[PDB]
Formats: sequence, structure tokens, C-alpha cells
Amino acid sequence: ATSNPAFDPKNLMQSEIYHFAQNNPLADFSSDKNSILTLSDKRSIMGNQSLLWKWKGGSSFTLHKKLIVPTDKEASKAWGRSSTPVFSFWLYNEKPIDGYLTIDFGEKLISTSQAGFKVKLDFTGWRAVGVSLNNDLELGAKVDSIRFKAPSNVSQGEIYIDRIMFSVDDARYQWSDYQVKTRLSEPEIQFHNVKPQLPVTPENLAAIDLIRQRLINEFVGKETNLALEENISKLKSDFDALNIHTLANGGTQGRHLITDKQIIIYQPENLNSQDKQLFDNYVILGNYTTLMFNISRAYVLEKDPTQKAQLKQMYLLMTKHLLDQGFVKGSALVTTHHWGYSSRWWYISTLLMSDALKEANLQTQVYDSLLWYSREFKSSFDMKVSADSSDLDYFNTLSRQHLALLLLEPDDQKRINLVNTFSHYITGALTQVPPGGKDGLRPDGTAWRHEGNYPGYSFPAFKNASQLIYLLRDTPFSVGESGWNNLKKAMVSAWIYSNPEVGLPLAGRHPFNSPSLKSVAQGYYWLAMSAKSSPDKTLASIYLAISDKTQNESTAIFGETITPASLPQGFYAFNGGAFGIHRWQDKMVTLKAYNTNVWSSEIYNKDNRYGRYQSHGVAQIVSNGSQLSQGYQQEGWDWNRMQGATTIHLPLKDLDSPKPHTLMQRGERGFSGTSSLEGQYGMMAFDLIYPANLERFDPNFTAKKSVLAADNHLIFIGSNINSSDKNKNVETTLFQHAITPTLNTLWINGQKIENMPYQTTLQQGDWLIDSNGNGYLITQAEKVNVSRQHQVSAENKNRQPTEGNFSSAWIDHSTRPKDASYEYMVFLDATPEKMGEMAQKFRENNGLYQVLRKDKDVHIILDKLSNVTGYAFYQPASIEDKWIKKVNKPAIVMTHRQKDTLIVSAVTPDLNMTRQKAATPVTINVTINGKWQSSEVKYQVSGDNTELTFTSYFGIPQEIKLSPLP
Ligand SMILES: CC(=O)N[C@@H]1[C@@H](O[C@@H]2OC(C(=O)O)=C[C@H](O)[C@H]2O)[C@@H](O)[C@@H](CO)O[C@H]1O
Ligand SMILES: CC(=O)N[C@@H]1[C@@H](O[C@@H]2OC(C(=O)O)=C[C@H](O)[C@H]2O)[C@@H](O)[C@@H](CO)O[C@H]1O
Ligand SMILES: [Mg+2]
Repeated sequence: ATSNPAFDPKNLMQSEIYHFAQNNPLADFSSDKNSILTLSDKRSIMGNQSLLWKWKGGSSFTLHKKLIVPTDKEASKAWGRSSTPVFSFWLYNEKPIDGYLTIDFGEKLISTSQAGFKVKLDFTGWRAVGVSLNNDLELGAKVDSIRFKAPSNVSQGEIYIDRIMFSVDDARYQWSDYQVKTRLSEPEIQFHNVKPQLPVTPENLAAIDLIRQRLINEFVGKETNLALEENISKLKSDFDALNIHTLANGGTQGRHLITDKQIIIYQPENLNSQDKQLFDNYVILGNYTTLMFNISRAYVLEKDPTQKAQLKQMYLLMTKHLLDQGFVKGSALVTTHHWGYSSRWWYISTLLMSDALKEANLQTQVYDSLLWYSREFKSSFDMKVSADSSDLDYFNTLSRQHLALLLLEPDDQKRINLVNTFSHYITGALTQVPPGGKDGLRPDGTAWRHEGNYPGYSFPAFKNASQLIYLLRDTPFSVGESGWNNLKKAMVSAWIYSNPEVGLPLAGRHPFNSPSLKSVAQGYYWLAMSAKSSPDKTLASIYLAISDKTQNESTAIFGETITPASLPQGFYAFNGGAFGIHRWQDKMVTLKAYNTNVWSSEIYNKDNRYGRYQSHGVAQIVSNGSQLSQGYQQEGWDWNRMQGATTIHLPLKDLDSPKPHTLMQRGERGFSGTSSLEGQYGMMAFDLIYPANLERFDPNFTAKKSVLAADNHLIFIGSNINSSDKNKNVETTLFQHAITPTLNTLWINGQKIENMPYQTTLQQGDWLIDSNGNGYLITQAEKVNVSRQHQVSAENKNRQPTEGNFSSAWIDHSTRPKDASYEYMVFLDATPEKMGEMAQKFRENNGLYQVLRKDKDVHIILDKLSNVTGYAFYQPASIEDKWIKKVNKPAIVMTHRQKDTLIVSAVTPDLNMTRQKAATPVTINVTINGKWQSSEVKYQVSGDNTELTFTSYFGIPQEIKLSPLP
């Protein structure tokens, strides 16, 4: 509080705050006959004093202060987001009052004399009032009077007031409560309830009290986002610093409590220095509720009873302070948005302290409070199964807090009903295929957030939904098998595409900080141990493999001997992120494309700036372990040269995303992704097409990039490669990896190269091995550059410059101005001796493989080592082949002739959906040559050939073993 008016054009963003820690603190205040104004030093929000206002009814005191009340425009411009100016104060009732406080504003007001609003005084403890001065009254510019009037209808009474504040606030966040009406209401939770209801029995009550216990077990013997403190001497010291003293005739004095979001109303950074020093003595709810939960764990584990007793008292005094501060049902506190961040550990803390809260007679207030403030999550907490109920953030940060609030219901019949309903909710939520790009599991094992497959949001969702099914296992509240089967598809799928980090292609907006399966390991145990036929061996063997445990350790954990899982082998299609995984020995290759329904990349204001090529027909080879150890180093990484990728080599100023905030660039057609055969073999098909006019994106840049994966190798081909600039700087990257003392060695045609720098160029018949033991034989190219060199780059968050030394090799496509092509072959078990034999076999008429067609319509790769053929129909076509004659849709087809059966697989990686519409199954006619008979694939012999009817749903390949008709 300065003599400068509120919302001074001169300093619009500077809050004016009546807090009474200044001199002649009531100078700006006048009362009438029938009101007295004192300071009490006994309760306070800011400073250590508050306005004790004693009043006959009808009485009034005026606050003399000039207000240059802006428009919603002026204030929005001053700050930078939709804004309003807000009138806001705290008041305490020691005893409720049956009637309304009037706040009126005008010019040179007295007792007897524009617009104002009402506060219902029927409550005790602190409440917070918060109005937009443009939208919540019933305004001029020349206002100097704010007059508080006690109700006519009450005869006398007494109100403490503090922190009367004019300030610029976010216009989403002045909320209606049981005291004040605003334009804004966050409606209270209305629990769905499923039929038939479970009855209160001793059985059903024992399950509830067990679920509570299994929950307490999980938080008393490490959680992400929990600032765990086991040291009692620290909890004690922290609690002391709060200065909470019980007051004689009810409630507390202590340091004022505020959420991370509540502090906005103050506009802290613009606060006069008097006001910022007082704002600094506030406590952040998040730290407070973290200390409560840390205390509740300490109490549940403490053996010494004197100290166990001291812990209970601490927790109870902190609960009382919390409710006296006006964190109770019907108190909005102006707002509480992002309540999860400030309170997630309060929810859980009530589980550990259920009994103490019962004795202290606080269980009913504390449930009422958490239930009010939970109205924010109404669309999950209400527990009606919708299209949005499969949200992966809720499974991470909200699911256990939700169950904890349910378990705190006083009435036994209501508790069972809520937990019964919450089981049917969770089941639906992990069972349903959400429409479009809505969050949640999908039929192929993918798991969507931000409208796409997203390991970085699914991995923590997988851990906590696994733990949820385990808390309810073998009870009448146990989750449906459908939800258990589906979470398992997803988590087996994550074991397949991790090794143990997900690839760079699946790093989302966080390249080089891939999520690890290591942080989701407990989930493999929870899910194994919660199977209808427990334990599930598959999931158990994954748990042992991921958590680094021996067959010997398994019997204690799972109660029978299970061999830790050996790394998945073969090929798995995952067209929900237009990708596939090839696994051989300890290596995983992430093949990634994109399309209408799969963004190439997530790029935000400060994430993945150089991400443009994340999904450009990439094929990152990762051996089991740390990717950084294998030289996937961000420092000096050449963002143009993602392994496998056909790109234009831009400078970083131009590779940087054109949109300064958010771009998630979707493809130009439905068709790109992978398909599998016999679970051993894959083909990628990627049609590279750029937008017709997006800044920094060459509209004429194109490629058809196909890959056929079998056993220890992959055949890579390219056709119809074009740019606006005759393929100037158009490269296909074979590999890129850091040089270290451990990753020191490149091989070229039998020769070790350890030199730094080093450049050379290669052509057809040449070969290399990188420091990770991947060999590249070049089978059709004019010009393959090799480089060992100091590279300069920039990190994907704040584009700050980096550098390091890299080994790299790429095809230079600028030697073919129109329709540039390539072929190369990757060996994953490579050595100088075996690559020399592979090269000899290549020179013997290519006994490695034959390309039977390579154009804008079809690629066809026959792999002669595997005796498998892959067919990438970029367009429907009739072809000439031993096996496949005609496909009437863009598709990926595969053949393997084995002794006297022909196995055909088919799919469209096209998901056949939009961001809103739900996927429907595309029907693919594959005619094949000659007569066959034999799986949900249909076959009809028509003339001297055979029509196959593959049903492609969410790009899940189907196949059929045929045998030949005489
Ligand atoms: C605000 C922004 O940049 N993006 C929005 C998304 O929010 C991000 O992701 C999440 C999350 O919980 O999933 C939290 C953080 O607020 C932010 O990093 C998200 O709402 C998304 C939905 O597709 O779209 C953006 O508006
Ligand atoms: C995709 C994403 O941003 N997920 C969020 C978390 O980030 C991941 O986890 C961590 C970490 O080690 O804490 C670092 C990286 O940011 C990323 O792999 C994290 O912000 C979390 C906090 O609640 O929310 C996740 O969804
Ligand atoms: Mg004060």
C-alpha cells in the first residue's frame, strides 16, 4: 500500500495491498458511529496483524483509495494473456452470521450514498473473496471509495479482515463458492454408481480395508514427484518453522498457505518491495502437504511410541491449520487450479492417517474438503465412462488420489458403492478403444497422449494402472479381465520397443532423454501378480529381465521358478506410431515413418526444435543398454542425419521449426508404416511428401523409402527422390554415432580407421562397420560420404550451442538431379571377415537379394538369405510376380514359401481414422497366382487364381498359410 492509486497507468501490474505492516496503518480507513476498527495481532494472512471490525447491523467502514480501473483489454495487453482487474480480501468469522456483507465502490462515499457485490457470512475460519471489477459487480474510472457494509438483518457481530488487494489476475480463475457469486463456477462432483450394488458384508468390508492397507504398503516401503523425507529430526524442524499455535476459542495462527497457482493474483514479480518481503513468509501448499505425507509415513513406521505420538500430533495440528486457512468444502479460495500439484500427497496421507482422523473427528471435514477441491477433476472423478476416461495423465498423477478420496467416504454402504463403481470405471478406461486421437491404449499395443503413441506419457501410466489392478486383485473390486488383457498387450509391446530405453524415434519431444522400461519395472510384477491365473509367466519373466533378477530369485517373489525373459526376437508392427521393431540377438531397430494420423514429431517452444526428421524413414539400431554408451550423444549431434533417414541437410536456423511455439506436423497421406510376417520379418513402406506451402519445408521434397527386415540383416531401398533444387544436400544417413575411447573404430573394406578427422567417399561394392558392430554393404549408390569430424550442433531445449566428435556416413543424392535412388544392406552381427563374404556373395550376381520392382507405385524386395518377399504397394496396382498378382488398395504384403505352404501377410499401415473419427477396418483384396486352399483371412478360388480378403484394423497385419491345389 502506497499513496499511488490502484492500477496506476504508470505501474499497472503493481498490486496495492492493505496488510497493515506500514505506519498510520488506518489512515486510508474511516468508520461510521456504529463501527469500531482495531488491529488484532492474534490471526493474520500477511504481516502479523488483521482488521478487527466490530459493528451494529447496517453499519459501514470505508477504505479511501483511488482506483484507475482498467478494461479487460488494457490489463490483457499489460500482462500478455486474457486478463481482468480483481478485488480480493481474506476474512475470518469466529462465529457464523446469518446474512450478507455488501462491498460497494463509488466516489467520495459515506454511510448513506454505483456497483458492488455480496459475501454470505454463514461460515467460520478464513474465507477468500475474489471478484473481476469489470464482470462480477451489479464501473466508472473516477472511483476512490470501497465501502464494506454489515447486514441490516443481524443486530451486531464481529469480523477479522486482512490483505485487501487490487491486482491484475488471470480471467479464467475467479471461481464461485458458497460465499461469492462470479461469472465462473467449477461444478461439484456427482458420483455415477453402477448396478447391481455390492452389499455391506464382512467379506466386502474386509476387501475395502485391505485395499486401503495394500495402498499404505506402497507409500511406506521410491515414487517420482514425491520429495520423500524419512529423517524425523528434519520433519520436526520443518514443522516448527510453520509457527502453528492453537487459539483459545477455536482455529489457528500460523504461516499463510498458498498453492503454486494462487500466487498469480498477487502478480509477485511486480510487487512493491514491502509487499514481496511479506509474500516471502507464505508457505506453498505443495511443500506443506508433502510434509504432512512425509510425517504420516514416519508415524506408520515409527517403533518408539513417545515419537510415534509426536508425529500423530504434528499431522493433526497441520490438518487443523489447513482447514482453518479455508481449505474446506464451499471455499473456492478465488481458485485452486492444478490442485493435483499442491495436494496429490494429502489424498494419499489420509490413507495412512484414516484412524487418527476418525478419533480426532476430522475425517468428515477432510473428505468434504478433498471432495470439493476435486471438482476440478469432475470428468474423471464422477466415474462415468466417456471417450476421454482413458487419459494417461490421470493414470499417472490422479488415479491413486481418486481411490484414496473414495476410501475416506464415512458411510460403509457409500464407500463400497464408490469403490465398486471406480472398479467398473478403471475397467472401461483400460478396455475401450478411444475414438480418434483421444488418450489411451489401442489394439496394437500403442498408448496415446497428445493424439499419438507417446512412451514418455504411457510409461508412468503403465506403472500406476498396473499398481491399481494389484491393489484390487482377488477382491470383488478387482478390475475386469478385459482391462487386464489390454494393459498387458501394451506392456508386452513396450518390452518389445525398449532395449531398455525406447529409440530416438519414440523419444517424442525429448530426444536423447528416452524414457526407460527400468522406471516401469514394478508394473511387470503388479500385473503378473494380478492375473486371474496368477502369476502370469510372460509378465513375470519380463519383470525378472528388466529388474535384473535371476531365475534363483523368482520363487520367493512369484512363488514358483520362472526363467528371466530373453530379449524378444523377430519383427513387430506398430502402425499406431507408423513404426515396426526388428530384434536380433541383443539389438532392436526402430523403423519409423509418419502420415495423416501420426505426427512426425512434437516440437514445443522449448522442446525438440531440430526434430523435423524424427520419423523420416529412420531405422535407429540400439544394442541392449544405454544409447549414450552406443554414442547417441546430443552434444554436436547432426540433427539432419537421423540414422536411416532421407533428409535435406539444412542449417539449424532453417531446420528449426517454423512455428515458434507448437508444431506436430502430420503427413500428407494415410499410407506409411510397417507390416510383419510370422512375427520374424518386417517391411517398412514410407511415402515422404511435404506440405504444399509450409515455411522452411521444400514442397517438392519426396522419397519412396522401403526396408525389409529378416534375421541378422535389413535391405534398404529408395526411388523417386526429388527436391526443388535438383537433390542439392539431399542425403540418406547410414549411421551417426559419437567417437569415444570405447567407440573408436570404423571399418572400410577391411581397413581400421581411427583417424580424427577423416573423410572418404564410397560406391557400389564398398562396405563399412560402425563402432557398434553394424555393417553397411553399399549395393546401388554413386556417392556415399564417410566422415570422422568435430561437429557443432545446438540442444533441443534452448538451442544453445554444443559440439563433439562423430563418425557418420551418408548417400549424396545431388549426383542424380531427378529421381535419385539407393540400395544398401545392414548386417547386425557384422565383422570384417563376414562383410568380406557378404560382399563376395553380392558380386556373385547379388546372391543377397533382388529388387523385382522399384518405382512410385510398388517396391518389391526378394530377400534371398530368408527366402521372403516384401511388397510395398504405394498405390493399388496389378504386378508381375511368382505369387502376388493384384492389390486394390495401398498396402504392405509379404510372402514366404516354406517346403509346401505359401504364407502371405497383408495390412494397410493406414489407420483409416481422423483426430475425431474412430478407426474402421479396411478390406484389402490380394489376388495371388494359381490355386490354393488352407486365421480370419478369407480365400476364394476365381479362374486359375485365388482372391484373398484381408481385413486391416488399426494396421494390425493378418496372414494365412495356404497349400497348393492340384
Ligand atoms: C500448453 C502446451 O504447450 N501444450 C498443450 C499440452 O500440455 C502439455 O503437456 C502436458 C500434459 O499433461 O500432457 C502438460 C503441460 O501443461 C504441457 O507440457 C496438452 O494439453 C496438449 C493436448 O494434446 O496440447 C497442448 O495445448
Ligand atoms: C513426455 C513428458 O514430458 N512426460 C512427463 C515427465 O517427463 C519425463 O520424465 C522425466 C523425469 O526424469 O522426471 C524427464 C523427462 O522430462 C521425460 O522423459 C515429467 O515432466 C512428469 C512429471 O509429473 O510428467 C510426465 O508425463
Ligand atoms: Mg496483515
